[PDB]
Amino acid sequence: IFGAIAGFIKNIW
Repeated sequence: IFGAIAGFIKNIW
């Protein structure tokens, strides 16, 4: 599960 960081970082920002 590597990418949810950019998914939540982009979804949040």
